Amino acid sequence: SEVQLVESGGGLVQPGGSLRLSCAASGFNVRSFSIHWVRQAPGKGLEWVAYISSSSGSTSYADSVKGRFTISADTSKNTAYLQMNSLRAEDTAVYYCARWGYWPGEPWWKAFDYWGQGTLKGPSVFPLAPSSKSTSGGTAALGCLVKDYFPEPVTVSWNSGALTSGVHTFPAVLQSSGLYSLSSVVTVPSSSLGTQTYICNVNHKPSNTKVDKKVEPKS
Amino acid sequence: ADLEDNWETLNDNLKVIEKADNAAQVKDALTKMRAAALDAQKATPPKLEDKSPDSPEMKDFRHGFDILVGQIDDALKLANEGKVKEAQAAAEQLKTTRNAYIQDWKYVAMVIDRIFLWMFIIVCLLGTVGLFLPPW
Amino acid sequence: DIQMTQSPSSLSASVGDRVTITCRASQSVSSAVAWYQQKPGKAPKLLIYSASSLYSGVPSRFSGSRSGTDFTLTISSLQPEDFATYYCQQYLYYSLVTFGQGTKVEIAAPSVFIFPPSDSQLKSGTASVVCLLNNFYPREAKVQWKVDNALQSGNSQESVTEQDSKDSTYSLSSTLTLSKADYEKHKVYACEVTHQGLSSPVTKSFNRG
Repeated sequence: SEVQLVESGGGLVQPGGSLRLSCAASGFNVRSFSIHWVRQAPGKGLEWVAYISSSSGSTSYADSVKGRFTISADTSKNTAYLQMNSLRAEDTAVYYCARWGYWPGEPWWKAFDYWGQGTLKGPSVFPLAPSSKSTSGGTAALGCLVKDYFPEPVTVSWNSGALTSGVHTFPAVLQSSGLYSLSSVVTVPSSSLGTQTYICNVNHKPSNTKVDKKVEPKS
Repeated sequence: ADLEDNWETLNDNLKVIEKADNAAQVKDALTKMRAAALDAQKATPPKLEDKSPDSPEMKDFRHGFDILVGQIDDALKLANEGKVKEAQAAAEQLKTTRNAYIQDWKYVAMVIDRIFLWMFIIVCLLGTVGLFLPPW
Repeated sequence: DIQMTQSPSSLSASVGDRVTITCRASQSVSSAVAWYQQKPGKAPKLLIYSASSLYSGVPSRFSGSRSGTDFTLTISSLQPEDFATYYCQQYLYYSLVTFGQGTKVEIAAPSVFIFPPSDSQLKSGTASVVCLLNNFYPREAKVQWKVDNALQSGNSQESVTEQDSKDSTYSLSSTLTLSKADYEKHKVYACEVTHQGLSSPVTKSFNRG
């Protein structure tokens, strides 16, 4: 009953290369709807890429991506295919596919509103242990450090999504070697350190690396 | 806004796209032509002032500007292509669609009526003074 | 093009309070402004379409207003579930769609902790020590690394996050990266914090081994 749009194909382009993005539109048609593609460069606002009008096949590229981008679509299984040639690291962005209705009518005035889940050397993650001089029944800090990954960023989770209370992840700061690194910390009551184990789970998707690392207090 | 204030932008932007040089000179005047067209579509013409929103002519006003933005919509995606010819050659029907919504004789026979009453009352008052005044 | 001037880029205001967000277009757009709530990282959602009308499924404490060139999103009762990077956006024609730059509203001494490097990091040849400052406001602080009563320069980095979902505060990580020879030639590692809300610059230390 709902209109849904699923964004996939995210990964690494080899430097200079090309990649094709896929948007699968479940629940509704594509032949009476223009489908747009919009990215978000991180730490910023918003910045539109390109569109395709699937009523006539026609597409409009921005002045960033003219000469370099080519969109088509399949109207059978409701899919959009966007062609990216000779990219850059300012394309390293959150990519969403989008819906728009046609003139005339109230669904022309219905704007972009169905926004998807977004697409974006391997890292080393090291554990960060609380001290032995923590107070009895108080507050202790722990965490994990991710470093040395091409490209930015990593995604950090805790206990496979079971912990959302008291988390603090950080934006990564570039080192001298061209590499990225951040840390992720959890504040906790100190009385549950000897009963419940705490595992950081770090994903880096162009290097295809999944890593789980447990943290314990020092002795 | 106002209807005829939008035609104060829609008239002078319609005649510039016809023989213009580059593709942005089509595209800048088409952004003036589209954005004044939707604001006039919200308005009310003055000869149909006293009616309902769901009157049969007022829908026929309000779908009659869907044709004009739809005949803006022909020369929009050709103006991305850089065609100096195909923009202005497809935009020759705009002057026909200004003719179909011209929506004025019954008001203008008050205006020519009222100025003669302030013309003949000058002559009828000063004509009698133009007779009788040297004997008195 | 038709640029879109946001005002402000970010703001900081209370719980429940009335908050105004204005935007001025750079030429004439008829009625096509859409306003967007942008949460930290999830799917964006539409608040206002056609510059004053509520979306079918948005709370009616928010509203919009057009007045010529002025386009204004008004927030009457700004709840704690409502903070974002907000957006005016035009939708005149499909190829000339521009956004806003965003409007970022978010809804006590900060605890300090130290974090030594592990032995698997020390086998690789790098020594990364972390000083962590949690739950402080405002953004200014002085974090200084002290290695056997000596001051360092240029070989540490800092990382400062956004203001929070509950209480608009900050958290900071100061990472000092050294070699294994510079870790083994010295013994005492301390980080000191000077802050306005804290009465004394606190030093937290450990020893090697």
